[PDB]
Amino acid sequence: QCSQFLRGQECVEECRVLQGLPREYVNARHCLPCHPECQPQNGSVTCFGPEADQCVACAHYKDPPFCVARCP
Amino acid sequence: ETITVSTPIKQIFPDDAFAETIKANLKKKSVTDAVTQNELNSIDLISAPHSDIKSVQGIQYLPNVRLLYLGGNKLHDISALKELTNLTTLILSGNQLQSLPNGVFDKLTNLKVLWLSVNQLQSLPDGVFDKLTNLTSLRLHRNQLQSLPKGVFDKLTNLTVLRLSENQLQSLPEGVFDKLTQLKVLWLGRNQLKSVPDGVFDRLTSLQYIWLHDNPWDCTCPGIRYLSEWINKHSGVVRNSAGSVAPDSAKCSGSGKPVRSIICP
Ligand SMILES: *[C@@H]1O[C@H](CO)[C@@H](O)[C@H](O)[C@H]1NC(C)=O
Repeated sequence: QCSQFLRGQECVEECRVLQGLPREYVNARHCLPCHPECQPQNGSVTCFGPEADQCVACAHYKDPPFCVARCP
Repeated sequence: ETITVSTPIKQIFPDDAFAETIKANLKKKSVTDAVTQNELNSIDLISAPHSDIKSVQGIQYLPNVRLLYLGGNKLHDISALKELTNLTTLILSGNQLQSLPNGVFDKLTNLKVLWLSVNQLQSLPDGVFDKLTNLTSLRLHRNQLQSLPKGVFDKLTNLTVLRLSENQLQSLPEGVFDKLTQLKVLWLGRNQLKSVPDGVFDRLTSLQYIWLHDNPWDCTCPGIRYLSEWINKHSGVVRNSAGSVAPDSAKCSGSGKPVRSIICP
C-alpha cells in the first residue's frame, strides 16, 4: 500500500533522480537504480532507464553504445 | 524581501498546505508560531511534492532557498519566485500553470534544472529562458504548446537535456536547436509535427538520444529527404517510447512505413 513511490518495500515521497546515491529512475512509481556504469549527474537525471546504454554519461569507459567498467 | 518583526507562519504563507510545509521545514510546533527572518534565511531546501499547495505566497522571504521541489501541487501563479536568486533546481511539474509571466525567470541566473512538465502551458513568452545561461535540463513534457518562439533556446548553450514530448507542436522554428551543441537528450515524441526544418539537428553534435515517435511525419518527397537521411545516419540515436534503439520508430502518417525507409529520387 503506497500512495506515492516505492523503493523496494519502502514508501517514499521522492526517488533519487537529481541527488542522492545510487541515482535512480522511475518505472510505474518504483524507484530503481541507474546502471552502476552511469556517472551521477549534477544538473540532470543520471539515466532514463535500467540499461548501461541509457546513461547521460559513463562513469569509466564507453563501448558505444554501452558504458563499461573496463577499457574496451 | 525581509520581515522586520516576528510573524506567525500562517500570516507570511497564507496557503494552509504551504504554511504546514514551512512549519515542518523549520521544525516548528504549529503554523501559528511566529518566525524570524534569520529562521527563514536558514531554509536551503523545500521539498513538498503532492502536498496540495495552492500558493507559495511568502516564499519570496526565503532568500537562500536553493532547491525547490514543488511537483504535483496546485499552483497557477509563480510570481513570488521571481527574486529567489539562489535557486539552482526548480521543479514545478504537475501543477496548474497555464502561462508564465514575461521575465519570470530573468533573475534566476543560477538555475540548472527547470522542470515545467505536466502543466497546461499554452505558450512560452518570447525570451523566457534567455537569462538562464547555466541551465542544463529543461523539461516541458505534457503541456499544450503548439508553437515555440523563434530562438527560445538560443541562450541555453549548456543545455544537456531538453524534453518537448507530449505537446501539440505543429512545427519547429528554423534554427531552433542551433545553439545547443552540448545537448545530449532530446524528446520530441507525441507531437503534431509533419516535418522539421532542413538541417534542424545538424549542430547537435553531442546528441546521444532523440525521440521522434508518434508524429504524423509527411513522407512525401522532397520534403522528407533531410529527416530520412538524418535518421539513417543516426540510427543508433533514435529511441522508441520504451527507451530502446529504434530508428524505425519515426513513422510516416497514413502508410505507417518507417520514415528512414523513404528514398527520394
Ligand atoms: C552540484 O554542484 C553544486 C555546486 O558545486 C553543489 O553545491 C551541489 O551539491 C551539486 N549537485 C549534486 C546533486 O551533487
